[PDB]
Amino acid sequence: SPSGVFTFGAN
Amino acid sequence: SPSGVFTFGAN
Amino acid sequence: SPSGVFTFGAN
Amino acid sequence: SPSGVFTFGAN
Amino acid sequence: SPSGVFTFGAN
Amino acid sequence: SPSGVFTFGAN
Amino acid sequence: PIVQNLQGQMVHQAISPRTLNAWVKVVEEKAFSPEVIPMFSALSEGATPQDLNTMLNTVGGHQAAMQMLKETINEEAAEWDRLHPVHMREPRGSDIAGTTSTLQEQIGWMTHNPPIPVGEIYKRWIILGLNKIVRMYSPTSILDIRQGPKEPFRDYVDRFYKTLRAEQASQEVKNWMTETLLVQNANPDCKTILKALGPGATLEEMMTACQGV
Amino acid sequence: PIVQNLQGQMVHQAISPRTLNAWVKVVEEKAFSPEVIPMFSALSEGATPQDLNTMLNTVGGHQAAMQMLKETINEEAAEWDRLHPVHMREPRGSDIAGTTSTLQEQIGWMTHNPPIPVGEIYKRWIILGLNKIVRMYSPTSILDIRQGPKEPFRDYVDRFYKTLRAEQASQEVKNWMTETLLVQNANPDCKTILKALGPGATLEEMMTACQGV
Amino acid sequence: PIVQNLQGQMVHQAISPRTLNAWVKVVEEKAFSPEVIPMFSALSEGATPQDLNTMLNTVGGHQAAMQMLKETINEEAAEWDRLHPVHMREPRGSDIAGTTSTLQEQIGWMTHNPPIPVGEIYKRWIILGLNKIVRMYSPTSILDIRQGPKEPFRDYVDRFYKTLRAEQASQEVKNWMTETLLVQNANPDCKTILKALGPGATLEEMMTACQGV
Amino acid sequence: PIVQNLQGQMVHQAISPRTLNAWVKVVEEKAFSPEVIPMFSALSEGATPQDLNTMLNTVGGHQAAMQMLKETINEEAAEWDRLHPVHMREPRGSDIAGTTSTLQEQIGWMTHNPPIPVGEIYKRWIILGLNKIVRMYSPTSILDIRQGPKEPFRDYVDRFYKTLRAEQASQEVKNWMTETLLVQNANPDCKTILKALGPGATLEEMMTACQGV
Amino acid sequence: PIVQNLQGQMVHQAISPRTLNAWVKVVEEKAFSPEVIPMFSALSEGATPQDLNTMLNTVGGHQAAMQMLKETINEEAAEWDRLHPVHMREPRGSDIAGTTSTLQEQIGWMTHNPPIPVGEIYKRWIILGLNKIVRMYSPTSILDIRQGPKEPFRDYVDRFYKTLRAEQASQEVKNWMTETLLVQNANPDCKTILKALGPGATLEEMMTACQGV
Amino acid sequence: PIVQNLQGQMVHQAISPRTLNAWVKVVEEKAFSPEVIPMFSALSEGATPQDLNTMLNTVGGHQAAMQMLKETINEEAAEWDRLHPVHMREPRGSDIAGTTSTLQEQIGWMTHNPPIPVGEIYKRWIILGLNKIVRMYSPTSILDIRQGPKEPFRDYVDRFYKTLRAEQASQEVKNWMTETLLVQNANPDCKTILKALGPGATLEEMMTACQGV
Repeated sequence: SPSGVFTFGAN
Repeated sequence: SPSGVFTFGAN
Repeated sequence: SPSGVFTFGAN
Repeated sequence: SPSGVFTFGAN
Repeated sequence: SPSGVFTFGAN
Repeated sequence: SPSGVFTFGAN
Repeated sequence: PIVQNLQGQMVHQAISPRTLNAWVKVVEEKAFSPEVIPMFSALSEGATPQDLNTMLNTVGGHQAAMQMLKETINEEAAEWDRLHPVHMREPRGSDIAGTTSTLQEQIGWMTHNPPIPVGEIYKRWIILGLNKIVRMYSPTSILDIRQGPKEPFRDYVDRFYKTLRAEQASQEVKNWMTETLLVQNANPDCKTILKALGPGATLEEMMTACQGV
Repeated sequence: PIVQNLQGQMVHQAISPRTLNAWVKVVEEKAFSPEVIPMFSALSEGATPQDLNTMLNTVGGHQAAMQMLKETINEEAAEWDRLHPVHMREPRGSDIAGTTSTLQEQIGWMTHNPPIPVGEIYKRWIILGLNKIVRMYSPTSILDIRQGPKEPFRDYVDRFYKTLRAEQASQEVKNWMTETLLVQNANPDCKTILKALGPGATLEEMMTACQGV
Repeated sequence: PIVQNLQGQMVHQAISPRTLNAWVKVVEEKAFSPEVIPMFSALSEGATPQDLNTMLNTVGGHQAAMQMLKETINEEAAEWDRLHPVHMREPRGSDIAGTTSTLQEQIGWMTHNPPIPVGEIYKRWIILGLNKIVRMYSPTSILDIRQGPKEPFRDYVDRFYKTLRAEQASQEVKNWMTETLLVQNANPDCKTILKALGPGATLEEMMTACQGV
Repeated sequence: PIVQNLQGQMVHQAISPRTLNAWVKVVEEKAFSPEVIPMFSALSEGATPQDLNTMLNTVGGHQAAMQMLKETINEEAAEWDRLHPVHMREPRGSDIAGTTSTLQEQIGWMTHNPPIPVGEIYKRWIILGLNKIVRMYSPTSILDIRQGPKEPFRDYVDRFYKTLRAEQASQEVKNWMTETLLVQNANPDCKTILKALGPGATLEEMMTACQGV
Repeated sequence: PIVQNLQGQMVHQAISPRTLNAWVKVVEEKAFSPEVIPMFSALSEGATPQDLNTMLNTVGGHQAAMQMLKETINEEAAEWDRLHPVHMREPRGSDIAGTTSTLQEQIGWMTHNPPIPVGEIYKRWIILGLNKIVRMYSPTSILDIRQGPKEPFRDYVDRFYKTLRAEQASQEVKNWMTETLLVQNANPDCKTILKALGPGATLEEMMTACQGV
Repeated sequence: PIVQNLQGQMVHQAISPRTLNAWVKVVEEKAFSPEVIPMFSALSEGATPQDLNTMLNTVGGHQAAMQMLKETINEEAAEWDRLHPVHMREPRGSDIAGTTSTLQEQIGWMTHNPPIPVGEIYKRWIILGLNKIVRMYSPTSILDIRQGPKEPFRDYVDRFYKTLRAEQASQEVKNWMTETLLVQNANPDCKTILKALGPGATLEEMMTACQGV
């Protein structure tokens, strides 16, 4: 599964 | 006299 | 002097 | 009758 | 020095 | 390191 | 509008700049298409006569229509003065129209117990004048709305019911028109399809049957 | 909407000019694409029947669709009058539709204990009429949605599920359609790829497998 | 505007950026068409003299008109100083114009008991100067408004009443003008139709009779 | 969202028309570029499942992506029903998704003590489905991102890290990719410059060294 | 701005994004036309020195003008430090300019009893620097404003008074200029008309007399 | 931001959709021109680390710059962890950056007594990374800014001080640059005029002297 797109912070 | 333009509700 | 432009109400 | 267009939730 | 641009009121 | 872009105030 | 102050007094809230700009855009662009009257009525919810006058005065174009509106408001005010002989004081028709009443009198009446709702009374006279204007600005008789040889029946129905809305006949006459003219003025293919449904057909049935023509 | 006054009374809040302009734009531009109904439902959160009528009356175009909506609302009101025989007073179907009820009665019902939620009941009848309109304004049968010889499978899937959303068959029929037609109507390359996945494949698996075709 | 603080003090609320931008757009685009004055009056509801000065100072164009406005405000202030000899202190004309008064003095007067409404007094002097500007910026005499050989009578009526609104003669003179010139300056077809209605005809009757010409 | 009423009750606040229009614009224009997910997460702060469903239902395009999102939400709801066997009542996965729960139940859970944050749980399932959609809608493999013979290294780095963000590999794999591919896929001039910095170089050092190439 | 908290504390309110965007648009588009200074003064009502600095820092263009503004603010701060020798603490010129003061000190001074209004003092120094910039950015001397052979006297008056506003001479000099140059620099027809009115003529009289030329 | 609830609790206020859209527009259009940093700082007044992360995550373009920003934030967080050894709990650098802290912890710190202002600490690390990005995205050295043979000295000064702002040398170096390069890089006419003023000339004196060249 993908790790997500939130470069900054806690996802 | 005209009946008015209110298709819906109480005119 | 001009009467003003208020067609409706109390000018 | 149609089922409605609400893909998500309770329609 | 310039007087300022406020045509109306107290500058 | 750069001094920052705040021309006015306390940076 | 009217708002209760933190001191408990009945207080005016000015009609906002964005509400005025919305009204001005509506009258300028839609040029007394019938949806102008519901939009007026929505933009003037809880309006005092001063707020209603502000809306009407801010219209820059259509000054012939605004003169017909003024004439309607004047004959409605005169009819009020006839129906309500003079003895908070009771408002005259010119007070309801906001010509001889202050904003403070208007709020005094609109918040009385029971309220005398001079904003709603005046808004009725305005809407009653806009009705006449919308009827006059209707570009076509309903008798002139006929379907083109290759026009979709849905576009013809849209034209027909928009004209029927602007012409604003009585409901019995609108019933006769939608029963009789809508079929009669359809093009020969649609007219053939529609007669086969019989006289009881709903508009959704008619539009479904003609949807492929 | 309804708001509690600082005096503790149940009070009307007018639907804002920007909310009305948003609705008018939505109906004018999107022309009963299915997302019109969720957008209606979102713009009319907590709406009284007067607010709902304001939204419907402010629509200037599509007057054939608005007549089909009125006809639906009338048969839903008649069905309510059938299911709820007449004995705060109980609302009739015309009261729920806001034709024979005042705004003050509407707020009286919507804030009763227990509430009689005439705004939500009427909004159900409106959405139920918009369902019929969205189904009728659907430009294609799902059987007509076929993939072009060089069309991306993602664009075909978008067309297929947008049509499936507008046609709004029952979920068992939508299941059969997405199982059967979506494969059957794919172009020969995609149709070959998709059959190799077997009948259990998810849409994400199908779209992944066809992503390079 | 003025607002009551949570501490109960009378407090200034600044005229919002969107209200200023609306005013600036109005003056820039509409160039003293008569609807500028109702729009000014609506955008300056409850304005202090400082707020009114902010509106007038933010106008960048039309500096000849703004100088005529300043000259009018100065002669109105001088007339106030004449009519109200000097003995909260009483405001001089320069205090009402907000040139020699602080915002705190302005709020002190506007919230006194009874209030001295220096914002409304000054707004009268502004509107009275805008009247002169709107009359001067009127592009045509009412005597110059004549109907074209193929011009719709409704477009001629719009031109006539927009000119009559800008020229802003007394109501008796406007009555004579609408009775006499509006018929006299109609094109020969409309002029023939209109004379047949007799002198008592309303504008709606005139516009109806000429609607097909 | 949820708001405390003046009566102290936990009360729904509807997601505003401008917030919905912002979301609709974002999904329509940005077409599952990775910044769609942070923008979704920002526009849905404090959202109930009904608010989240309103956002997802108002999307008119991309109906294949919305079906993949629905499928993800359904398998996440099924996984919740697996991990949380059934005994305020405890919410099932369909209650968290807002399909079998009322708004009043949703607010009841979200304001319980301790709260059961069904809006945040559901928003996790939505974001987890959008992750899959953003990965699938990525137009290129990171292996396909190569620098043009005259392309600025900054534009290549922008393309590389935008692709790396959409492909959303694990951080160890992103580390290997930025260490290895970013140098390997640079054009021969930049590739020569970058190898001279050694393996420890930061991106700012790399971009500085290549800034003149 | 400053706001009273519900706990009764003096609290900062941030200058809104729309107010900043309005200021940025104003400086970018109007390029130190004189109406920039009233617009600055209106957008910065109740501003702390931090808010004023935020407005000045957000200007991206015109960096030579912003350096002249900084130089003016520095010499005004130095003049304050000269006029107010050092002994809540008393603010130095750098504290009023918000370079050596925290936002909490600024609010402490602005809400003291009596207040030390460091926001208004600093706003005076800013406006005093913008005066110099507006004078320098004036494209023409008032002596260069001459009427074209076929130019309307109203357009010449607009040019003349816009230049006179930017050049911002003392009022006695503006009086001499409007008495002498405005006639002298009119074209020969207007110059002939204007001399016939005599030296006492108002601008409205002059513009009326020349209105047909 | 943070807001006090009506129950007296410290409560999150979400960064508004219009504030996010303003930030996204700013970064997309202005592409790390120096005014991006004041605009960031203004749009993030009172922001929690979650709000700051929301702003940074919503940027879709410039992903190389956002990676340099992330690298800066990581080395600032590591430096905090170095300067503040571990023993409300004390925040680590990853807590201040909002990666290992909940929103509730962030509000707990930001409203502690004394507050630990993790939003302002993190905003310093962000601005400190944007400084590096603005310096790198500067298209020219200050040594490259030279006046064209017919370029207005004001346009050259604008270019010079915009470059000087982006390059952001120390103030002693900016002093040397504005003393030496600004004269040295002027075209031969302006360079001749400027040397005649002597070394003490202010920028307003220089721009005045060159205003006719």
